[PDB]
Amino acid sequence: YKLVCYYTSWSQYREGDGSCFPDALDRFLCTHIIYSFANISNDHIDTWEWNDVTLYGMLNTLKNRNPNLKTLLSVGGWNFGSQRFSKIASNTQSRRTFIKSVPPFLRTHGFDGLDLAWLYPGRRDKQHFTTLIKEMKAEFIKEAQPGKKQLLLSAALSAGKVTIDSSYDIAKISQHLDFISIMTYDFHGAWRGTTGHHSPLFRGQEDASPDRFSNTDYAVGYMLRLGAPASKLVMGIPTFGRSFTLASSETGVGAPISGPGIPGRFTKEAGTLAYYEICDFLRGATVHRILGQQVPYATKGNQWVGYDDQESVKSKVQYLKDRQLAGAMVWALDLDDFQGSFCGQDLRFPLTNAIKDALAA
Amino acid sequence: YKLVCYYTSWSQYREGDGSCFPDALDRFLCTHIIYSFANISNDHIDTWEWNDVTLYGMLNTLKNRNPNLKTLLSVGGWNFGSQRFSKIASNTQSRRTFIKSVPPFLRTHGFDGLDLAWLYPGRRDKQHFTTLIKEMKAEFIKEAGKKQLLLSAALSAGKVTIDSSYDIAKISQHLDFISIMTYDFHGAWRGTTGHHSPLFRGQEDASPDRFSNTDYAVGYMLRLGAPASKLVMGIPTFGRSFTLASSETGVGAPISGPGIPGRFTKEAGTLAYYEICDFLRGATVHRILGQQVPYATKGNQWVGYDDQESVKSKVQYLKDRQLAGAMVWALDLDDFQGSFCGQDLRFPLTNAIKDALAA
Amino acid sequence: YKLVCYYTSWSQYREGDGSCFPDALDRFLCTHIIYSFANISNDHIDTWEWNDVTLYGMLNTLKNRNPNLKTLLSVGGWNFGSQRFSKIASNTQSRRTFIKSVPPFLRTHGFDGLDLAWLYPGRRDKQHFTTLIKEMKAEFIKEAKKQLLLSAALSAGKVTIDSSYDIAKISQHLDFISIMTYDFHGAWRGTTGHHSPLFRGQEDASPDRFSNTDYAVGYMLRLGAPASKLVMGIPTFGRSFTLASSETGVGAPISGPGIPGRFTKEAGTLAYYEICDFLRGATVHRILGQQVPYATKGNQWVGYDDQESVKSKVQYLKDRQLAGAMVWALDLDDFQGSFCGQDLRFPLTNAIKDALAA
Amino acid sequence: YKLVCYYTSWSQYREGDGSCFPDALDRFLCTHIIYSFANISNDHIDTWEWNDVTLYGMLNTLKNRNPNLKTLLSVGGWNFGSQRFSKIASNTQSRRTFIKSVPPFLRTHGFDGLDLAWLYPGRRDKQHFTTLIKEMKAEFIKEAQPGKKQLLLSAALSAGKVTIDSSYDIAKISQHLDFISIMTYDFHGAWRGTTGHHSPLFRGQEDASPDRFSNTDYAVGYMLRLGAPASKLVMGIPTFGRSFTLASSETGVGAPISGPGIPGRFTKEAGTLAYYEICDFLRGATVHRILGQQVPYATKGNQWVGYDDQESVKSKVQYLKDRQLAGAMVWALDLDDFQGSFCGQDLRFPLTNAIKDALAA
Ligand SMILES: *[C@@H]1O[C@H](CO)[C@@H](O[C@@H]2O[C@H](CO)[C@@H](O)[C@H](O)[C@H]2NC(C)=O)[C@H](O)[C@H]1NC(C)=O
Ligand SMILES: *[C@@H]1O[C@H](CO)[C@@H](O[C@@H]2O[C@H](CO)[C@@H](O)[C@H](O)[C@H]2NC(C)=O)[C@H](O)[C@H]1NC(C)=O
Ligand SMILES: *[C@@H]1O[C@H](CO)[C@@H](O[C@@H]2O[C@H](CO)[C@@H](O)[C@H](O)[C@H]2NC(C)=O)[C@H](O)[C@H]1NC(C)=O
Ligand SMILES: *[C@@H]1O[C@H](CO)[C@@H](O[C@@H]2O[C@H](CO)[C@@H](O)[C@H](O)[C@H]2NC(C)=O)[C@H](O)[C@H]1NC(C)=O
Repeated sequence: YKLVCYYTSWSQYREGDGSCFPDALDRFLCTHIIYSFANISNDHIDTWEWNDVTLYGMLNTLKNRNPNLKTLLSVGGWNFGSQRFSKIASNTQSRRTFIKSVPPFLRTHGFDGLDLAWLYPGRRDKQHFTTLIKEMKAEFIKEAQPGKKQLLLSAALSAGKVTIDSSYDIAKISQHLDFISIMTYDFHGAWRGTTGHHSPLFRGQEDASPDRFSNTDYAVGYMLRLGAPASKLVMGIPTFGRSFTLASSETGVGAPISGPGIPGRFTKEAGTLAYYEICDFLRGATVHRILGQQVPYATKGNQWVGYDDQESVKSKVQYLKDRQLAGAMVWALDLDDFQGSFCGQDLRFPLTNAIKDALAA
Repeated sequence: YKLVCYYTSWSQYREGDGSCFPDALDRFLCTHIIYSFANISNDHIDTWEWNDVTLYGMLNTLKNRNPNLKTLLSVGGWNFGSQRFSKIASNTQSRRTFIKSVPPFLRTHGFDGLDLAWLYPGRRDKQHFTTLIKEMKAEFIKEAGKKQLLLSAALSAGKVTIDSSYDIAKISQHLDFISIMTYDFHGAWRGTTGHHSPLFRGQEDASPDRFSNTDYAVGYMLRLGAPASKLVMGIPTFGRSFTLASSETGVGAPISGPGIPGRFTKEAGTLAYYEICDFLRGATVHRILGQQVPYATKGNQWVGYDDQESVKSKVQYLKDRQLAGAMVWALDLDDFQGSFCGQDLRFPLTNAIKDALAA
Repeated sequence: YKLVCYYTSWSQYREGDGSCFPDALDRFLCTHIIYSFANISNDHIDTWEWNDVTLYGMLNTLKNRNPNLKTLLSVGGWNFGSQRFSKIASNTQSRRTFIKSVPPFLRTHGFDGLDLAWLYPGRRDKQHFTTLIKEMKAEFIKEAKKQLLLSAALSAGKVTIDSSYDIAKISQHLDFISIMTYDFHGAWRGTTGHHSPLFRGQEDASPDRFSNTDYAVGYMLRLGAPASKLVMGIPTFGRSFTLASSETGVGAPISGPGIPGRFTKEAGTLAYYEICDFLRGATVHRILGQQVPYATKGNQWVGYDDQESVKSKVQYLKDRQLAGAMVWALDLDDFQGSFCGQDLRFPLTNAIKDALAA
Repeated sequence: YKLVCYYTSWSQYREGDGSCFPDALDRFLCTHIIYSFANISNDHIDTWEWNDVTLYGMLNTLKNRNPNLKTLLSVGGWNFGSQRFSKIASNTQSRRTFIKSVPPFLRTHGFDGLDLAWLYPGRRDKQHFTTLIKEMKAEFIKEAQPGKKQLLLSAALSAGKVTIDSSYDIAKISQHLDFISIMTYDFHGAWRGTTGHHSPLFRGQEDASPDRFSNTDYAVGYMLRLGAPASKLVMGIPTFGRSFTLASSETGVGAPISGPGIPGRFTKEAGTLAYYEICDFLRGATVHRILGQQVPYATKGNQWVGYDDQESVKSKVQYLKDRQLAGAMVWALDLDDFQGSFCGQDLRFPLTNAIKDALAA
């Protein structure tokens, strides 16, 4: 199995113990570490953060003691602009320049491949996305034709049915990608204004959800039916939680909310909490396992958070193994307790290690 | 919460330690114990087993030490005959006679209610079923300075049967409680393994419909108008077994037929919890993701059953839904002797249900 | 069948022939006419427009030639304030004051009932709304001269219904419910879609199965509303968009709301009389599974209702045995009779009236 | 557009004016006529009816005056045995023998192609079905390599979501099939105990529908979403009706029934009526058009029949043209008023002609 883990470069800026640089990562933890994100400027792949070159080096040094470890650079991301990516992919020239720029940039900076993170192509971009992937793969084959280790090509795809139907021609792109990381988290499955877990394994209570597809199981089954080979599908597992501010004494799934949860001390984004911030939150909280969904939520005062713990990530791994998938993808290393100090057991990357352990069991 | 438990009169005939008589039951276990089954001959409610009157007494004796414990007799069952029950229900005369014969027969033998177990009304019987229930409740009402006789019904949890034969919104007005039989589901693809009592659907592309599970049935009855306060969720103490046809042993694996009969229950395809505890020695147990229930497999045998862990999840579910309580099928299929499941505790599953309801 | 029709007071301000006053309304057209909207000040129902009293007068004057015509006053509206209405209804004292204030105000001004238009109660207001309606009806029974009528305009949106209304309870006390089956979010984000389809139609051409008239009516019926108390909303206006490409079908990309109408001046909306003008040189397409039309011309697209579609909607409500139809709104139909090419006033409302009687 | 029409060889046996042989067919009516069904014996495609060779000849004679008309032979059918077809398709040797036997049988008998009508592959047959289709197409390509007109390969597929999910890998088989005829009819079995139209265009009144997928629109949309190109999808339109015996004075959609309708004089099958039988039934009956489903039903006394008429097949064609599908498929020519004498208009094939005209408009 593959254990693909994302490292986000903006996590270096979090205050104090929240600051995460590549040298804080365990070189033997993942099979593939993906650095996010690279920019596309003047149609050439390029760095994003001022010190990306330094951080690329910190990341690639992990391979010194672990030859098996592969690294990839992810281009795009949420702050890129779906519109701007679209412009680059639809223009014959821009697309060629972009593709031509990638292999030298990866060889020059020590990466083993590229991860495409166009988040997300819209209706009107389905064929351009397919074309971009086919051409990018063709370039990697050409670059390596004279005996080199061929560069890997992956893509982070939405797990949302609406986006999959409008933007991806799954059977076609699957033939060219080395693997697909399906982003099975950040689901918007709760009725507007109510609590709901953002990464349930299954739909759960039948009459309590807006739809049948805002869950991991549905998304995975859908992509498999559309033609993604199980051997190329890597299932996303989050290390973060999605939070809400409760509007009443009700605390179950579907309880009324007044908005996103209070921002965490380190991540500072209303509605999200890193696993290490959740560990702090859990002191004084009550944890409840959602019966039909195989995942927990915790609640304390007027706050409620749906997240994943060691027990739930092991269940998600059991699921992906039962389905013979390629492995797990983790978003993200800097959101797991990478310091090993917040979740009272003195062990770094508790969630990611739980996933690694389950894949090996 | 109500903890409604069924006792089956034909369990007495079971070999050795399998034999179960009402005196072997724990008087403080359930809130309601239901005796199954009564017959209908010449349109009058009548005993089924030769020694039925003897068993009725053993059962009600349990009430001497427990003031609160309640008992009911269940008329119908799988061997009664839907064909027969229909004729009795449809026919105006036969219906009045039957109804009339009920209160007396109960009082005499000392029961506190009637449980209708018509399995199951056909499409042409939906109205007859509603009338029978309304009129039966009527006769119970026109009788008190005593305690009013309770009226309950055991209903299919199967969507097709519910749609074709029950007028839920109407019959629920008159029933004191509905016991939904959320087990013995036939949700697996034909010729394959599947759990007969999953709490949820589980993997979406691994079953034909999303209807064959406890959650769907409970939600559908609440959707059809059944008040939560009158709904008691069925939890089985038995497992449903199969004979595997290949090396595959997961959910959905091919089968050649029902599992080998249990040493005591001797019914291919079914195993009492105490027989499962024996089967578990040397077996591999897997908890089904999303369904919240276990299956065990050993050699060419495979069985989907309920254990302390799963009945507790089922109780947690019913309490979150604010249902009336739990129904157990059946006391005689739990480890009532207390000596088969290595703990040396009688009624391990029913007790687990009792403790979870109180939790 | 009831034919409940809204008249909006702000329509008096529209320019030229768009100006609409109660005295422009045909007194035999509707069975009930609701005046929108009244305010609530210092916890007492009160007037909104500076000339409301004069307008109340013109309305009720319609009852002279037609004795069986009823009129109601709607309180609330979109400009009222969901939070405000909440403050009033969730405080025992304010609630009592408001309810007490209602009967006399209605009697004094010639109204036969009150229409509650709290748009809309939030999740924390479901019980409060039920209590407000129950106590308001009790006051009406107590005060009864013909008992005053109490109706309510309810959202047709599943989420709002689930969060805001205890349908079984409030429907026992209301004389009728007008379900607002229009202004649905009938389109995938950033694309065209009809705002008032009768059925869902092509399943992949609309975001969900709830945003249509049929779903909302079946839902309210399932939740306990007696069919005999449910009045189905039919719009006489259209919802428009500005196209972003050469595609013009349902689901085509848009860049924003449609160009405002000359008279209604509201981006994204068009009165039927404005649409009749728009139709000259336009192409009309009947949406197959939705039983309603859209028209397109140049970079504009509008989903609306016409005589054929309002007649299908009436056929549907009659088949469902509903209490009747609600029309929003008289001032948006061609009340002048001059814009649609056949010198006949209220073409749409008259089409509904004819369908109800047929 | 394509107008694919089925001729069933058992219709020759119907009493009197119901007997239909290929020489009663209009050579200019359809673009493709499919003869149903051929057998597979000793693993070789073979005839089924005693006089099939004669009837093949009558059918192909129709191309004499119409060079554009194509004919295909359908193998399988309801009386074949899905398990028998499965044994053939799963065994390597049996499969090869069958595939090898097809081109020579088609050339010898004057057919332009083969229609696969395995009704239906089981859960364990999905991959075997894909392989059968791929190898068959490969044999057709090989047979024509030396410059011949390549033989056509089509498949009649279930429109039932449950069957599609268990039996077909849509994305893959649609790559090798020249066209797919989706059997969008026979959606409301009498087992449900209520009246329901068997071929509605849309779901319609939501609370009157058993589910979301038993309608033409869902099945078409679903196959498109699963990867079948619109240009290879031919939508089935029935010329027959599905009938029921009413159990009460209620006659609308969802009314209680006691079972299938009384058999027609010529088709002699409870629950089905050919369009020419429906025309006789309509005298004295009341026709109701189902608002949200765009199709009619007729009722008279204790009988109720859901069917298609000139107005509804016209709407179905409008629908398929709007979706840019390849065309329409008609089941079946012998069930339309082929004599032209039952529907009081003196014109043959009224329903098939209304479809032809709508496709051309
Ligand atoms: C990523 O690359 C794009 C280049 O396309 C950068 O965007 C430009 O930024 C400059 C400086 O503010 C602007 O003047 C241009 O208008 C931008 N171009 C476009 C087309 O938007 C962007 O700043 C880069 N991001 C980073 C962090 O390097
Ligand atoms: C339940 O009652 C039925 C009917 O009263 C009993 O069935 C009858 O059995 C006798 C034999 O003892 C047959 O001759 C009759 O034909 C049966 N009646 C019919 C027509 O069904 C049945 O035996 C009773 N069950 C018990 C054992 O209590
Ligand atoms: C409806 O009634 C409210 C009173 O609740 C009016 O709002 C008041 O407006 C005045 C000045 O315009 C303010 O000084 C008050 O504070 C407002 N009341 C509050 C606290 O909400 C509103 O203007 C009335 N609407 C109309 C058009 O008459
Ligand atoms: C279609 O071909 C099958 C061959 O498999 C025929 O089935 C055989 O029928 C004979 C009777 O003539 C039986 O003795 C065999 O046992 C059957 N074989 C199998 C494998 O089923 C069938 O008769 C043919 N049908 C027609 C109408 O020609």
